[PDB]
Amino acid sequence: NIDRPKGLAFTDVDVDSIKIAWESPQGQVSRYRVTYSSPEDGIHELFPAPDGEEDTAELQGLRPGSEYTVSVVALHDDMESQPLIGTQSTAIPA
Repeated sequence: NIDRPKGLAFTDVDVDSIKIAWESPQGQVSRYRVTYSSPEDGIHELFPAPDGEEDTAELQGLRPGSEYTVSVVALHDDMESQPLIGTQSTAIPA
């Protein structure tokens, strides 16, 4: 069974490139539904089926430089573990 994650972290965030890393749900997930929404462009669905060694994501190819509302959700055959939110500020072009 899954175990639900807790809090995610961020490595390198940029108006056009952000690296995030969430905590594994101590249950080895088979798929991860990472969605990110924004008050302008809209939202998108990411399907980077992880394996166990890659507990992070690479949002490379954005544009805006504001707070992006991302939601990391672990998966397992067909479950909906607590949706982990990740509100980060896309480092504008300073």
